[PDB]
Amino acid sequence: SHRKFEHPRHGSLGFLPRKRAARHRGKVKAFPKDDPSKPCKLTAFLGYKAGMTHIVREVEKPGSKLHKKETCEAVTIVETPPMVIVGVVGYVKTPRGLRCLNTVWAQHLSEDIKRRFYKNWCKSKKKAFLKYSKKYETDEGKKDIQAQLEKLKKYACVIRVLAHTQIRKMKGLKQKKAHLMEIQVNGGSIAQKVDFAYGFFEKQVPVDAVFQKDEMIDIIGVTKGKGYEGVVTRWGVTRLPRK
Amino acid sequence: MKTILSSETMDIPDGITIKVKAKQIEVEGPRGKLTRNFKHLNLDFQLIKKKLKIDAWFGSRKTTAAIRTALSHVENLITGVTKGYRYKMRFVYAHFPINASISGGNKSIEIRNFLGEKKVRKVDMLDGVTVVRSEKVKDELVLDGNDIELVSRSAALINQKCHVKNKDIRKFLDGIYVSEKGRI
Amino acid sequence: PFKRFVEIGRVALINYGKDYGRLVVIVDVIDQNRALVDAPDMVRSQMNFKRLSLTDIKIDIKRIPKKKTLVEAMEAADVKTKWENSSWGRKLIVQKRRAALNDFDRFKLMLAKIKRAGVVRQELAKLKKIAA
Amino acid sequence: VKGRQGERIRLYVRGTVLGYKRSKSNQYPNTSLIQIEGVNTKEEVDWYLGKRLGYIYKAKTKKNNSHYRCIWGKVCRPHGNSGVVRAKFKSNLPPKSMGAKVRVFMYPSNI
Amino acid sequence: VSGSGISARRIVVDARHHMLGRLSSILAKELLNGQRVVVVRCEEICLSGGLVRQKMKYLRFLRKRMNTKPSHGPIHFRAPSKILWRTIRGMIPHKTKRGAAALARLKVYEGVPPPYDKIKRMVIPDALKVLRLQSGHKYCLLGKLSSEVGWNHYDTIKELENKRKERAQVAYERRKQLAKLRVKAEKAAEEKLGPQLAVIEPIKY
Amino acid sequence: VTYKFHQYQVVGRALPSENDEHPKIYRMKLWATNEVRAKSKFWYFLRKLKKVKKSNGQMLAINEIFEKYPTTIKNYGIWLRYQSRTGYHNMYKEYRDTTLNGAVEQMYTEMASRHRVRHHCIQIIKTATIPAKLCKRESTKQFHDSKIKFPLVFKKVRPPSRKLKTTYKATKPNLFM
RNA sequence: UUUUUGGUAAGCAGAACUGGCGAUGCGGGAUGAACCGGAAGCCGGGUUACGGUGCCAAACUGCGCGCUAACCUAGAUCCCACAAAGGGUGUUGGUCGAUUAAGACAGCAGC
RNA sequence: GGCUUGUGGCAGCCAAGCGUUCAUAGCGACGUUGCUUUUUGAUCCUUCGAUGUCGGCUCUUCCUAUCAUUGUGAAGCAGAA
RNA sequence: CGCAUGCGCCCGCCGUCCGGCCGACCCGCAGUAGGGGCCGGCCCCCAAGGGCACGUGUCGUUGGCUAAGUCGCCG
Ligand SMILES: [K+]
Ligand SMILES: [K+]
Ligand SMILES: [K+]
Ligand SMILES: [K+]
Ligand SMILES: [K+]
Ligand SMILES: [K+]
Ligand SMILES: [K+]
Ligand SMILES: [Mg+2]
Ligand SMILES: [Mg+2]
Ligand SMILES: [Mg+2]
Ligand SMILES: [Mg+2]
Ligand SMILES: [Mg+2]
Ligand SMILES: [Mg+2]
Ligand SMILES: [Mg+2]
Ligand SMILES: [Mg+2]
Ligand SMILES: [Mg+2]
Ligand SMILES: [Mg+2]
Ligand SMILES: [Mg+2]
Ligand SMILES: [Mg+2]
Ligand SMILES: [Mg+2]
Ligand SMILES: [Mg+2]
Ligand SMILES: [Mg+2]
Ligand SMILES: [Mg+2]
Ligand SMILES: [Mg+2]
Ligand SMILES: [Mg+2]
Repeated sequence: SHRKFEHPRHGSLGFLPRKRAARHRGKVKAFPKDDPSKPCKLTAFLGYKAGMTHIVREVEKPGSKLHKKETCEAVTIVETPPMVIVGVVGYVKTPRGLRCLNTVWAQHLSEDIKRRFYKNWCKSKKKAFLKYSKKYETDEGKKDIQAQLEKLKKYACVIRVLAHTQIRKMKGLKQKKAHLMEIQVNGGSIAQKVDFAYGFFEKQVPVDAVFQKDEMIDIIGVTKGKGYEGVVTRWGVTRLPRK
Repeated sequence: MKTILSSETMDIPDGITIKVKAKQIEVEGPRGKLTRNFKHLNLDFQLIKKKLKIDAWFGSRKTTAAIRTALSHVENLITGVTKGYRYKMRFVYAHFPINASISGGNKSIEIRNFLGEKKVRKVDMLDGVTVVRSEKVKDELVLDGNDIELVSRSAALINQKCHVKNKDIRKFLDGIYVSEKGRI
Repeated sequence: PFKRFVEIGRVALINYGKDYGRLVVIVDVIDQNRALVDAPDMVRSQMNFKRLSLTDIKIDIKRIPKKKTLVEAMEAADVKTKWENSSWGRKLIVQKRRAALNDFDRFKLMLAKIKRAGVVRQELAKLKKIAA
Repeated sequence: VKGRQGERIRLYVRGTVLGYKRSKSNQYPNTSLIQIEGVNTKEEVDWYLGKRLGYIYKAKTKKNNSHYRCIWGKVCRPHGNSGVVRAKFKSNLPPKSMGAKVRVFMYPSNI
Repeated sequence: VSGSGISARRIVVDARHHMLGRLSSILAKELLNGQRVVVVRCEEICLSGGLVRQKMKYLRFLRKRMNTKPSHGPIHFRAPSKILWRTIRGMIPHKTKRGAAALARLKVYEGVPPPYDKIKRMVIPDALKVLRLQSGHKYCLLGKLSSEVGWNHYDTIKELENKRKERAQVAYERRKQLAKLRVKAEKAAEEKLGPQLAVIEPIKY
Repeated sequence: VTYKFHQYQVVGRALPSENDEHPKIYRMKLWATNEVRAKSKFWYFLRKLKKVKKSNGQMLAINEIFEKYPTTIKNYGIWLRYQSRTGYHNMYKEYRDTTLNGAVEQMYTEMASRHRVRHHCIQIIKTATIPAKLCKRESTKQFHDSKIKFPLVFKKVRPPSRKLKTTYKATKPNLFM
């Protein structure tokens, strides 16, 4: 028989399964639509949540009760030291979606990023990218590197830069293994994107080059963990009678 | 009952360049060029010389109905490139005057103050269609073009953009309506 | 503008059945699907258009003519000669000839083709070096 | 010229093992249905009636210094109207042979 | 349908303007006979009844789902190649080893990806639209239907196909010129080959 | 050569009796697939029209009627009575054929198609060879043209025999009217 | 199946004649004690019954005519797993009557 | 739960009449054709070496014969309702 | 894409030895109430139903030479 009274279901079926995320760093599922007429610019940036505080500002909202009044609102501090570009990757548009064509890395990689490639950095011989870095030292090797870049300019449809954080500069994190991610480049032609990416190899990109003041942004990450939990707390179902 | 042969013919004017190939008719005249795709018709088009002959072999009554439709469409194209088409619309209102703003080289129009509403209604003319406010007549719009379908369809867009709602349309006769279907 | 029409005097090829490969003349039309056909070596009879392939040959006869009148009309227009000399009519003749070749004849044809191909390839090479 | 290595003369035509004589609900492995390449009518089947059939396959072990095995049969009668034939072998063909190929020889010869 | 019965290492089928169901039944029989088949340009397959009817049928298919666990099927593939693959699966005893092996011999692609772009492609007369569908009756392309049910690669295939066709046109011209250069060669060889041409004359078309 | 339906003249009479030593002789022109079925339908009508059953009747003669000129084309009119799902009706049909046997075959095929009338629900009242100028149906008139001319809009593509049938072909059929 | 009583009706209850199931597999009806075919020792060959011959799945995408187009999940085979009254200027046949080259019908024109 | 649908519930056809005038905006007498298994009966086919027998609470999913919300047609719809 | 184990591993060769092929030759696109080829006229189509290929030798005898041509292998 029909339920006696109607209320909306508890919880959202659009966030299933409620499992532990398979990643610790927030993954960008979708990048902003690319507008060729605009200059080349990065679309994402990594930061670290420092804490919260509150601010007071005078609101300017015509027709609002708060117009020319003061409001106190909570804010979050995200420490965003400049990121370092260490590579470029190009994708080709295929009937089976985007396929990674090739990856080109910078000649010099910091120790912090190299730690990301090891499970025990100290015990290892630290051979990562040693042979790769050598071909930057020969004219024939340099030609090959340039040839790979020209290959991206010809076939790539989406260009993303490999960027990592300078996690050493925040001693509070107690971490030396930097975080690496692919950041898409929007604006300009494919050739400009490759030139834009290659020009930043081993250079720093400040957060101001990506975002600015008074603009709306999206924040991606993994929520606080809470372990095994019951339905009342997990889904918000009402408690049963005392007896 | 399939008739063996159903055929109709039309006369092509002297100052018209008509080109037919695989049910793809192209008509060129002093005003411009028009082309229509008739590949969806299972008919036989032929130019005999100038005249245009359309035949249907062993076609049912429905199939033969398209013979006259094809000729009328071709006739409209001939008139479009020779004389053009001019659709006139009249503003109808009781209390609130209807304000029209032509912009974008007569390729767009904005309607304001329809029944006192603050919403602005924007209509963009179709390809080859220009809308101009008439000066001889009070509150009259003139749409001109070569393709009858585009000109007539542009007028329909304006008319349906100004439908009265939540009222007795018998008494609230406000709107923009086509008053003349003529040619330049 | 269609090239071939069903009309009295049209010469048609039987494309299906036992009479395949024979030429007949449409001497009258029964309905949309059937016609009355006659040939010099067969009795006048009806057959469906689904078994007929219209040709480009068309003799000048009246409706349901006599056999003597039909025969002379075909001879006057050289129906048999035109069909066999045409590329379409030669295809049917060649197919029968190829199927009728015995083992020794096929061997001779193989030698002629092999030698023909060798000479032609040499000629092409000269046309490549010279007329690059 | 190709430079191929293989049989220099082919005196047989290939036939596909389609299955066994069967109904919608029963199967009779003692008879096999074979499709002969190039035979498209029941009338054309008359030429192959009585012709010897060979099902050649490879086994894991060596017998007489070879991994090849042969099961002999012959064409018995036509099946249907599209040139399929019914065949019998010295032993019923295994179901594994479905989709495999057999050699239809030109002997014993009536021509 | 008994089967082609031909001996081939592989058969490449161009499915353009083929009726979906009739193509499926013929290919299913070929696969069951042990024939390996590759199908290209599945987006150009034709379905009778028109887009509206076919779209409604697929929407009814989208309704079917295990109420307690939708991930447990049925799976509603949107791409034209997978729709053809699933259509053929319904005409094969795919729950048996014999059926599973038959399906493993089938390959389906949208467009003509390499290396099949340079391989001869055959057609199946019993499934051709020009022979099976009366002119004037409604039909839709499988690629058009797939787009409206959630296939977003239609444009990508369209651009790649245009590029392939233009390259094929260039190659066609090269062969066309080469053929013109070969008719001259045979004429030059005519003088040398007097007896040989006499033997071939009754056999030449 | 071979016809599905054959025309017969069946002649019969009631058995002679003391009151009537020379009973009236009745003849009918009946259509049937063979002689045996023609006789059965003859007694059906005699039983229901002349009250003479086969048990008290006598079969005199049965002869098949053949078309006089099977090589020419004639227009045939057929008056018939048939039973629908709700009653009985009369209709007149015209056909063009070389023999009246073919025209009768067309009539049965048409009645099955356009009216779902089975063979046993049809009674043929009259048949005749109608001259062209006296025909009534337009399906027959349109072919009364000395300059009859039209193309083959629909063609059946197929090899001359199944011997030349192949599942795969390198190119699509090339068709043109 | 048919005849048949009570009951609005029932895969309900109760009789008449025969067959069937029960006690019986086997082929067909997707599936089913009763429907269709048909009853059986263990085998080889041949041919059929009912039912079928696009794939599943043994046998035609066989040779012919017409009808239907379903933007309602068009329709698709005894028992059988449903559909009615009433409607359609959808389309295809037929029957009766009226009008028309002395000029009908539509539109146009001033009967 | 199954068969059945009398009863219960929902729907259609005909048009006497109602509706100031006006059969059909909105209604439909006298009749007549259906649907439904969320009523109750009828039956006794399954379960008596046991399928836990009222309601509420809690919780999800499904139906449409749509109460409100989105887009529209009709009116004896001026506006509002 | 990075890095890849010293008594190991990866490649380029040479032998040893082990678990369905038999010519398994062939890239135009598009239309089908049309599409081409030549000078409005004349031709072609009307299924790969074609074309190509030493296709000829015990999966192939011995010993030479070998114009070009075709084919395989190899930087
Ligand atoms: K409940
Ligand atoms: K919460
Ligand atoms: K509670
Ligand atoms: K009707
Ligand atoms: K009821
Ligand atoms: K109990
Ligand atoms: K050789
Ligand atoms: Mg509820
Ligand atoms: Mg996503
Ligand atoms: Mg914790
Ligand atoms: Mg109101
Ligand atoms: Mg089969
Ligand atoms: Mg009882
Ligand atoms: Mg008992
Ligand atoms: Mg059933
Ligand atoms: Mg037996
Ligand atoms: Mg068929
Ligand atoms: Mg009715
Ligand atoms: Mg009731
Ligand atoms: Mg009532
Ligand atoms: Mg129990
Ligand atoms: Mg219990
Ligand atoms: Mg329980
Ligand atoms: Mg509803
Ligand atoms: Mg009011």
